[PDB]
Amino acid sequence: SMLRPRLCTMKKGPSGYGFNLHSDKSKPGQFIRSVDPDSPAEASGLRAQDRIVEVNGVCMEGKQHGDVVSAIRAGGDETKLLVVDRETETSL
Repeated sequence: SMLRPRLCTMKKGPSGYGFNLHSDKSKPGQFIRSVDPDSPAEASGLRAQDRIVEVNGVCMEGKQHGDVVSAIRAGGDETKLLVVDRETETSL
């Protein structure tokens, strides 16, 4: 598990970025379902099960699937995803 969030910077190719984003039925946030081989997303270091915490420097906390997709699309042909790979908050 990473010690700090990772910034994954990518430019679209002919097939887009090359990842699938999805909601989880049991926990909040938007997660990378898959990363295509030989894609911009793969080259950026993005991995399956990463959770998006920022898009282009904007906090995605509380944002639903469509709002995160919109934020990604709004950046045009490039995106910068700040991601984590584990839970970062717990109520006790």
